[PDB]
Amino acid sequence: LAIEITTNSQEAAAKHEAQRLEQEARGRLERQKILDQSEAEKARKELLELE
Amino acid sequence: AKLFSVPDFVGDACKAIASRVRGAVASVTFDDFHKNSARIIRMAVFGFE
Repeated sequence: LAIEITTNSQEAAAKHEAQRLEQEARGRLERQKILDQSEAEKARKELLELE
Repeated sequence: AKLFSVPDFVGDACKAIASRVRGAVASVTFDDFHKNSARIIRMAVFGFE
């Protein structure tokens, strides 16, 4: 049970890590996404003018 | 003649080192030992400065 606790301790703080890295992804992605849509809107305006 | 003081000079020494480690490791948790065994022993044997 003493190695049990360390074995799950590895588990936990590994899953905490992949979760933190998970954040990084969606946190960055959600933002690259926004900066893309805005770039699209910089064009869409011109298009919407011709339209 | 002091050299030939302890009659089992090797026996004297292991006896003493085994004990020092044996005692210092009992204090320590396994995982904690396994990661630091180098320093854990290395200290247990010598009077840390």
